Amino acid sequence: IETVPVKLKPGMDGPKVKQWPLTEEKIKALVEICTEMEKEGKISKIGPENPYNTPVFAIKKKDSTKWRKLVDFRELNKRTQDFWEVQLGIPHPAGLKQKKSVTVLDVGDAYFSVPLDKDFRKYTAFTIPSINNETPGIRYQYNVLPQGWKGSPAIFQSSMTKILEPFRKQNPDIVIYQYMDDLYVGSDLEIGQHRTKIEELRQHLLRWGGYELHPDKWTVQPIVLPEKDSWTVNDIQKLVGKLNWASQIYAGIKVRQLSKLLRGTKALTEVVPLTEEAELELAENREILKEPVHGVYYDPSKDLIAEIQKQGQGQWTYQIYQEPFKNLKTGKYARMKGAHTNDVKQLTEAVQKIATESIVIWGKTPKFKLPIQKETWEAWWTEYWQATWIPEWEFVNTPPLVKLWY
Amino acid sequence: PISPIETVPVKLKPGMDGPKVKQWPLTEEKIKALVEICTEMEKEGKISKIGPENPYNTPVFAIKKKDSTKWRKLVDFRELNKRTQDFWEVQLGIPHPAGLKQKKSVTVLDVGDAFYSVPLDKDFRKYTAFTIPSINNETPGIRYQYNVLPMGWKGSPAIFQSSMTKILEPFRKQNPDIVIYQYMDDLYVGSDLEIGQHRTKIEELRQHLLRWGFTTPDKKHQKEPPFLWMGYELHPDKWTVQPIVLPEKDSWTVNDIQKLVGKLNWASQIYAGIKVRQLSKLLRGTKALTEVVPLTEEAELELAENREILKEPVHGVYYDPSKDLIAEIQKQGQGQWTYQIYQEPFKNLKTGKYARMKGAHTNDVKQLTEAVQKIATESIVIWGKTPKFKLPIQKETWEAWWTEYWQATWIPEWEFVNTPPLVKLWYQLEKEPIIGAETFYVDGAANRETKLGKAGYVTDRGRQKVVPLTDTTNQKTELQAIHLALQDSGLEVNIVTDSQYALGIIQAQPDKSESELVSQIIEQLIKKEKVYLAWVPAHKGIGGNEQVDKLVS
DNA sequence: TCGCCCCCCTTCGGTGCTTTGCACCGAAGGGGGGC
Ligand SMILES: C=C1[C@H](COP(=O)(O)OP(=O)(O)OP(=O)(O)O)[C@@H](O)C[C@@H]1n1cnc2c(=O)nc(N)[nH]c21
Ligand SMILES: [Mg+2]
Repeated sequence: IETVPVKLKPGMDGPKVKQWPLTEEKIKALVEICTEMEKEGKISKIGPENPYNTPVFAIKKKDSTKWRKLVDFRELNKRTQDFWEVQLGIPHPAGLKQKKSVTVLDVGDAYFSVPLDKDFRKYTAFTIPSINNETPGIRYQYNVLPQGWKGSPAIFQSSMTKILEPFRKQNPDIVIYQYMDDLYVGSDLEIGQHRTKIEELRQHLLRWGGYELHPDKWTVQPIVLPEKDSWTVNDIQKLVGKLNWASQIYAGIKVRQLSKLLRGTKALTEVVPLTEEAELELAENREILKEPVHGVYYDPSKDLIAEIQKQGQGQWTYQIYQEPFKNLKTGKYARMKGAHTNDVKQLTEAVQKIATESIVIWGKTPKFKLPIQKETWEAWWTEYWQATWIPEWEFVNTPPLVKLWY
Repeated sequence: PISPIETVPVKLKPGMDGPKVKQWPLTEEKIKALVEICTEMEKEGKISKIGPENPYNTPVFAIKKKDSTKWRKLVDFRELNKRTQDFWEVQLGIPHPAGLKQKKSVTVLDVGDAFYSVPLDKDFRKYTAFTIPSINNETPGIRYQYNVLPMGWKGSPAIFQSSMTKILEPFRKQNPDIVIYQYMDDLYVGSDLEIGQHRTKIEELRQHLLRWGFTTPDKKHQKEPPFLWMGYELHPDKWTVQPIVLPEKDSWTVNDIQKLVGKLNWASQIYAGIKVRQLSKLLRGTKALTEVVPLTEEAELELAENREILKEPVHGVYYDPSKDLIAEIQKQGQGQWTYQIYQEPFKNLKTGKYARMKGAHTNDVKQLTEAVQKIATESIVIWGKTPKFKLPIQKETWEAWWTEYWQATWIPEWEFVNTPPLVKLWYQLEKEPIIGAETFYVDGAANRETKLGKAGYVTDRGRQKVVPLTDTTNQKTELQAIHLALQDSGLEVNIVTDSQYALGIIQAQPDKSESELVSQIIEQLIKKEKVYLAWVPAHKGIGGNEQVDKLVS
């Protein structure tokens, strides 16, 4: 095999990200996994003269009770050259979101058969920590295409297509889209017979070397307005402040009629009858909120951004956009774990679900704006992560001025 | 000896050359200290003489070692270090005695001349050029280069640690039931073998180290308790910190208080209830390390309380992996928290404190959550798992908090423990307007160019007010407008503002603040009975907000 | 007149917001401790 020469972007150096503390069982899993990978030559032990590092941890899915090593190559990926400039990128198929069942398969092991450019391997270094710092950290670097590095699907592109071609040929109405280490496989087949074809694809790939999503069932949840028999001064201030905000998104939204219903300095609990004009103005605005917004189109050259608001009782609203107030999608995520009492677990799972929808729909994950303290998130989020990819995120503290999305 | 281990290749940063810094004068006692070390170092091959073809140099000096008679040779490689490549440091943290399990037999060993036993990359040695001054005027000094790791070079610690790890790796794999804590060249070796079998394995380990050029002198070979290790004393059933001597001063400087606070933080790992808020306050606004700072009355009280704690003997115990980890937190006031980690009651593994002020406005529930997160992180480091928490907060208080607060938040498995003062929410805002309560439409504005502003209100019952403000901001005037509504209203009040900013602070239910004005608002909110606070967009001319916007102009 | 590591407390300065100050956060100053 001959390696593909890979570079970082001009004027950029490799990642230098610290390893964070790991539990005893995550450390032991990584030691077992890395020891086996080292014997098989997929990784090599290195010293400290390699100045780069990338954090490593481990996840375990509930329906696959074996640990899965997870290297957080997000920084290395941002610094790696683009392969759309070196002509090795993947096209997203428009038909995947049209399927009634989408199964996620982890095909990361296929990368371990292709060696990595000798000059690039130093950028893939990671460090396994030690309980109570009994020893210094143990460092490895990759000799093959690493799981989680964006260069691996690009370099392995020709190989994976030759592997899938017979299956895609035999099942022309099944759509398979590769995103990093995952295959997203959708069909309109009956659910028990969808899983049968997933097993056939599983077996066909082993000839070389998840749970069902339903985009059919993802719905948009728009801006709704309350409906009552009687309305207070406070209700109309809450109503007008909401529509005023929504006039940044929708076209021709009016608050003069309702606004005046509030003239003078009135008590908040005073009941004000709706004038017929205002009532017309209301039902007018309710209709614009009902059917979607004109003139909003996906731009593949721009990043996706996702905002999330905690609404309470396991409910989480979210919006996906590229330019402010031009939401490509608004939705609501609902918890169902059974206990009802962990915000961080619910937000982490909400992040995975929203990012999963972005992969199915657009082919990439959005940069998240998380409504959580950075230190609260970083204390717990790895305990609930189940994806082989990790999206970009940042941390925001935005009080709800209006209960907009609920 | 010099380890026959392979050298680690190192480079200078791209485009950079080597250091060229002259040697400073030194005393004759240090010159003969260095000449004795260097003459013996050259005999053992640690250094080699060089000539004028090598254009580099770097200054050298010497301090004394804790072993009182020995000197330690050091080289001021600050110039070379800046031009040396970066390294990824493999020392990720400091081992703690609370993370040790009880062991039948224990040994502590230290490697002699550790760094000098590891060879340096051959192509790199020319950059370590130095000189011994020898009574500076009499003659030009003799020049050498290092053949081994120098003390003072940026790469020496990591290259040594990496070499020590390789040397120990065969012995570790052959004896998984022998715990070897490896910190630099200090080796803690514990086992559950009988003392004769244990001493056999130590001989084997020491002989393995010697074949790779690492001696273990008898002087630093500890065989019987108490073992001196990482600043602690290891007894069979317990461990203590080595004695902590607090500074004692008639007149305190800034630097004295800095030393004192550092001592107390070190002590807080096993001495419960240490506080440093009032002593650290004395450091604020100071301008020089030698500035005399008079202790406040509160700082004297805090220091006296810490001294009483420090005169009582304490000890930690060792980790039993078959039992639960339990972390208990107590509130101490003014954003200070102390905690104990134990498994059996009244036998602490370690203690600690949390007292950081994060953000301008916060409350006790947030800070308790931060203390929980610090303890969780510390417990993962030391024991590889999260403890069960005992917290002075009612389950109702917490449940109230994480359903009203708009950010995701959580605490792991925890049990209420009634140790006053309890953590509580000091007020809550009604989710609905309050029947029969006055309705205040507040607003404030400031002219950015000038320093002036106004804050005022109008009410449903006909009350109106305006207060001129000087040296203010736009955000301060809005807090002032809320400040006045609370001042002039009864125990129940409805307030409507157009400041998303002010709404954001108050809605988070802060109970403390770096801001004097926000503190006053907090004090007023605590006195109130019911408070509903609402927001409307500005300049859209809505009801009462338009008239209060009218008024402040 | 040095090096590398962890910790806390204070100070400073860069970032981005439908801002004009403000809150957030990483880095660096001081201190403790280890070898
Ligand atoms: C951890 C270290 C090794 C083992 O630390 P050590 O105290 O056991 O010393 P060493 O084995 O050399 O002599 P020994 O034979 O008496 O045991 C020493 O090589 C070097 C290093 N270290 C220690 N303190 C200092 C210091 O202040 N400044 C510097 N640059 N480096 C230092
Ligand atoms: Mg030594």
